[PDB]
Amino acid sequence: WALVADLLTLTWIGGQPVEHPYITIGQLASVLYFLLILVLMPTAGTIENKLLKW
Amino acid sequence: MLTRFLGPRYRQLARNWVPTAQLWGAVGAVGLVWATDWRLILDWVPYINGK
Amino acid sequence: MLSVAARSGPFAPVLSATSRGVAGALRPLVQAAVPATSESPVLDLKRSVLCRESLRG
Amino acid sequence: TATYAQALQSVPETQVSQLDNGLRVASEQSSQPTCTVGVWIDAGSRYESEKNNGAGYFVEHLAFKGTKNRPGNALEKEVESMGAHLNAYSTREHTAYYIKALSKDLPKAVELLADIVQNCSLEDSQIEKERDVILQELQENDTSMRDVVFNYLHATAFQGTPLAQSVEGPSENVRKLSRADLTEYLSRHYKAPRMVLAAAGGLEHRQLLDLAQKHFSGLSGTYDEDAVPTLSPCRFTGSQICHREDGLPLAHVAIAVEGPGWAHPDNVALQVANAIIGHYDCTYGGGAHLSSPLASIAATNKLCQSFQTFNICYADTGLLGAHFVCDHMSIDDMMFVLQGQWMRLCTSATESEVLRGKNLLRNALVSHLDGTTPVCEDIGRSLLTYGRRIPLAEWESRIAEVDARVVREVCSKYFYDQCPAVAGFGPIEQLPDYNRIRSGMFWLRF
Amino acid sequence: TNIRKSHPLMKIVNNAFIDLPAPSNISSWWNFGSLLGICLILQILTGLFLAMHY
Amino acid sequence: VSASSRWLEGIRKWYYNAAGFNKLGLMRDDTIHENDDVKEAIRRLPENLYDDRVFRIKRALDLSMRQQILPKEQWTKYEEDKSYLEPYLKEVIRERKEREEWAKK
Amino acid sequence: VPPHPQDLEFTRLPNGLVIASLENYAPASRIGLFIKAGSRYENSNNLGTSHLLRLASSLTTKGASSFKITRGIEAVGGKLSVTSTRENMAYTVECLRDDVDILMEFLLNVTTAPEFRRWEVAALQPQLRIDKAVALQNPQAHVIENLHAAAYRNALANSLYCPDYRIGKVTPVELHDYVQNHFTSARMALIGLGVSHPVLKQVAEQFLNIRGGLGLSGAKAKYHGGEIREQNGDSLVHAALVAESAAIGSAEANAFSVLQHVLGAGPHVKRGSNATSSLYQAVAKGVHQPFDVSAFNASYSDSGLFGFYTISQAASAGDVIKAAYNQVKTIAQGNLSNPDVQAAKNKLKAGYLMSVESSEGFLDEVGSQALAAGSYTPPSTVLQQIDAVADADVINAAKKFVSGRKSMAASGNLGHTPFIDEL
Amino acid sequence: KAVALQNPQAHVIENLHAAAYRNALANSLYCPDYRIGKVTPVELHDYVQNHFTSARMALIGLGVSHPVLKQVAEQFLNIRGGLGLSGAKAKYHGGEIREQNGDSLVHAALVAESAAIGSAEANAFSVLQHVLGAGPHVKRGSNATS
Amino acid sequence: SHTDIKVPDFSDYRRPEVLDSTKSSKESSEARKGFSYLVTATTTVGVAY
Repeated sequence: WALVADLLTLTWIGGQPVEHPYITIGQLASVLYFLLILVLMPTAGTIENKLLKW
Repeated sequence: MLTRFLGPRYRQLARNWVPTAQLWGAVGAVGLVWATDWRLILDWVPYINGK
Repeated sequence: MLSVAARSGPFAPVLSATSRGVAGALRPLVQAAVPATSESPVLDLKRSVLCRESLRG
Repeated sequence: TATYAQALQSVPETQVSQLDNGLRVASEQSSQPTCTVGVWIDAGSRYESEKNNGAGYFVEHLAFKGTKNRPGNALEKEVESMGAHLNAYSTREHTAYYIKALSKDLPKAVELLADIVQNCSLEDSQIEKERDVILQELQENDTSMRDVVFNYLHATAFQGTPLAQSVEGPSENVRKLSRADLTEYLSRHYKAPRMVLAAAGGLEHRQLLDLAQKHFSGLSGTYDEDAVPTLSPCRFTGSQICHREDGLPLAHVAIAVEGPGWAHPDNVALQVANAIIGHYDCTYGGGAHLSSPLASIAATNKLCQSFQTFNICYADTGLLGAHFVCDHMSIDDMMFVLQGQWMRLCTSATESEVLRGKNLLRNALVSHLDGTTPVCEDIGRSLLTYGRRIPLAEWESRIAEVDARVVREVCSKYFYDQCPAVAGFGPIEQLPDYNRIRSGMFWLRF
Repeated sequence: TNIRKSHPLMKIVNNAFIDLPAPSNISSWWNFGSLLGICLILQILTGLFLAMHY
Repeated sequence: VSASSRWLEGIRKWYYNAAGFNKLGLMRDDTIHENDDVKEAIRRLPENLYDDRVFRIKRALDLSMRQQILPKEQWTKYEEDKSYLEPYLKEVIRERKEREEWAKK
Repeated sequence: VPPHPQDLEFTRLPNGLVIASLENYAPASRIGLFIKAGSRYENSNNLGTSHLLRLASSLTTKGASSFKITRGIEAVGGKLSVTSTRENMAYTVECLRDDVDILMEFLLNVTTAPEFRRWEVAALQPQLRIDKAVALQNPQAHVIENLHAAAYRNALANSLYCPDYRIGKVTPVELHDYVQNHFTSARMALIGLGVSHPVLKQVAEQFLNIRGGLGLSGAKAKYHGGEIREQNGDSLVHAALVAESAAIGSAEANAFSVLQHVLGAGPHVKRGSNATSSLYQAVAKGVHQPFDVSAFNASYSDSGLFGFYTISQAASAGDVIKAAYNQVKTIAQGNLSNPDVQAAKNKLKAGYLMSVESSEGFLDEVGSQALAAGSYTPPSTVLQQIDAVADADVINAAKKFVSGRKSMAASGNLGHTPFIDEL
Repeated sequence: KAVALQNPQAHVIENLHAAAYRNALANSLYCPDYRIGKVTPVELHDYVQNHFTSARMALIGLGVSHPVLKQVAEQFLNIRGGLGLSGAKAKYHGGEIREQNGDSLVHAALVAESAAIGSAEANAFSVLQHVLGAGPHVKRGSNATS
Repeated sequence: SHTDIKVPDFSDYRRPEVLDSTKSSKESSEARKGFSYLVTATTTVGVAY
């Protein structure tokens, strides 16, 4: 849901001019999208296994 | 977990397909070159200088 | 001269890992493929005789 | 303890000798109380013409039925009475007659063998009785799919050559062959420089020699000269012979490429690759875990009842391939897998598997040369085909030299993009079309 | 026997949306496949009529 | 042994309750994703376990259908959770890796 | 000029185990473990257990998985085979001599640490059916299995092959039990070819010290008699007629063995008239066309069956059997020569010598001797033993067969095959 | 055959008879397995021709009239060209047959040659059968008179 | 009796390099394959152009 929410942020940003807050927050959501998929979800998986003794 | 493919046999297998994989790259090189009439590359070839 | 089996007569089955399974004790058949008309399969739901692990150079 | 290597040097050297005749008398002494002695002749069916065909096979049937000194039935009575065993065989290039006997019986054993070899009393009553017998044999031989398929395989592989012919001959020859026909064959063929007196066991080579001179003296002495032909090479064709018969319940298929022949050193490597593919039979313990991918896939998907690789050697040519038995709906799959393995070995034999194949061969060789009979047969055949007797130590040396490169090199020479000789019998509706069997003899990635 | 099962055409239909074994389980999130299908023909159907004039 | 083990154990018992399969009467090994190793191990289960396992899964699918859950009393208590499948799977993996080692030589 | 041979070395460990080794300086090695675990040890609640066992020589063990046993052995080009008879099971292993240690280990594992896993055993049951179908395609096998089921009421009546109703029903626990109570030190012998005595004995003392089975080579075969008939339509009728004879190793046994060669066993010449065969000549006289006849001789730990086996056309069964029987009757009545008993003698002796010419046969003779006699008898003394058979002993053997309760098994179109009653 | 042989009695009585006689009566009511698929139409023709003849036949009628039966008989059942007697002649032999099974229950039958049907000795056997005891007379009884 | 089965004479159809029973087909296999493969090589080259 963080991933969903992060896309909703991306939608919002893309609909806004490339100025003030929007630039850097847009650059944050970006890195995040990739961190969430490329690293955070895979890791959460390994931890959830570990937590089940699997 | 690509460690399953790491051992002596696999290493022999890779060497055995090397000439083939090399020749298959020779085919793709010339193949693109000829098909796009690669100005850059073709100029070096004798007789294919149609300019 | 023990070895009931090779004392020719009773049955001996052999199971193997590499070689083929055998059944091979003593009774006629031998002086029978001579006074001919003894067919036999040609591999009907079957195995293979003479079997393998006998070669040369 | 004695190593494997060492153990090979321990094997007594086969002793060779020649009679002022051409008769090579060779032996291998051991300490056994038993032995095997015999005559290996360079007579086959590859030596016969289209109308002589079945000649040798006919002579075998007469061979033990009476000599001049030992008439009708006495020869048997003598062999049987001393507890000995008298046997005989004929392939397309070789003929043999050998006796298993107590070592002391070596004298009579030889005296008998000679008598059979020279004084064959081909009495008409018998030559006639044998023709109804050999005819019968053909009728039963017809029920052995396997025997039929290799006959078919020869028939097509060697189309138009003498090697195309079967050993027993065609029925018409069996019923028409004359005594003159047989007499001629013997005289043309059973002569000194084309036969070997062999033996193995508890005997001294001197003894053997004494006897060879004693009872085989007087063949090619006042003989040699004119009317002795050589064998012409046989053209291998690469074709297909499909005998369709949906009444049989399993199909037999035999495919092969042309092999080099007896003398070619290449045979060792060929034999190692074969060993890697190996054999299979439905009674084999261990199916899925078998080393050979063919065997394992075969066993796992129940793609057949049996298969076997082979390398049949003839002078200058041969059949190199595999034979298999399977259900009507498995012929395609079986063919695909077999070919896949040849190709794989041609292009990518790994090093580990070549050691297995090598080990298999050392074990087969040594396991096969066990007991007087197999050894005597090896002496006799070897002299006819190598002129020498190849000591185990040398075969090991030859096996040893094979590594992966050799396998994929040597397999490529004979298998890669070559035309097979295919023989099909049974319910072969799904035997792949030749074009497609031929296409499976090379591959597009390579 | 039954036509729906053996007719070379219906077989398809039957094995695609009639007899096809399905989980008793699948929820609303599984409806999107059919809705995507409906969206497709709809875009094709209206889209066509639009092309008869555009 | 002490506070330390209990803490990890209680962190584990917490996730377990949060994972929430026990609410559907399931067991850890029932939720295991079926792959080749897993299929074989399911195959090797003796009659009784295999039967119980199917009924458990059926009970759950049935619940997950009407999106109900089991009464609290009948949830599967951590502790009481039998790793019935584990030993089988471990052996199936242990077998495969042997073939895999053999395939390297 | 070969080196002088070695002598076989033999040792009886105090726990019952026997060890025998010969250092033929062979390039190969043969190791065999012989066990008194044959089919006669099954009882009515566990038939076919030793068949399934015979077929499971490569299921996983402790310290060696199935895959390893297979791959390991084929890697060195070795062989693992198990061979059975109504009395023994014999696990033999072969390979070049540099590899005996790996093969010995595997052997020990198959015979002493089998796991019999439910799922591997279940996967293997169908092999009984395949294995049996392949054997039973030779008419002889059904016959000899019926012969034995008819002759005995016990133990020896069991077949080498699983009853059909048992296929799929033998359990891993039954396999465990069969091994535990039969594969023990006192019922075992370890034969070595191409290995050394200290290595064998070391192996034996380390791994083969297992005891907790049963004791004797017997439940004790009760001889019964009676006959079994299987209608078939095979064109050829197969039949065997037998009586209780002598237990292996006893002196009467060699009389039967010689009687067998007087009457006639296998052929000695490719396609011969079988001139020196009393039976084959005696049937010939009254029967003109396709048939075979042979004296039959099975000898066991505590019993034996002797008689003859005929293959003839459906309509000639009666005549072939009757003539064949009459010819034995003739020897029983005293009409036996001296150069005859002599020829028989020479056929037997030579046959034996030839039987142990190869390794496969030497190791099996040695193995079975060790198991039946607890010793090793050299060829020279076996020859001496045959030599001590007297004409009257052979005549007496013949006499015993004629007057003893019979056992017959026959299969084919039996419409003209006599009953026993009518012999 | 599979449907019949699912009652243990049938295999038993078929073995009983194969064991008791050497002849004719030893044959079973059911085809030997090796013969399934092998009986020929010519064999069926022959069986009917040599067994379905006037002298080996009887025509029984219930609810019909004698003249109709006799008319039918004289018109259609006048066929003769088979064999004669109700016998090849059953030779009694003896001996026994055993089939290992695992059925929990062992089924067994023990018999001797008795009397031919219709002879007076046959009724003695028939009575002996009831002294010893045949089927039950009472639903779930102790079988007191057996 | 399956021994009466001889393959019909094919001389009428054989390439000239393979007319002699006296001689190996090995010698001309290359050339024969050479020929037919050149045919397809050229074809592909044509289709390519």
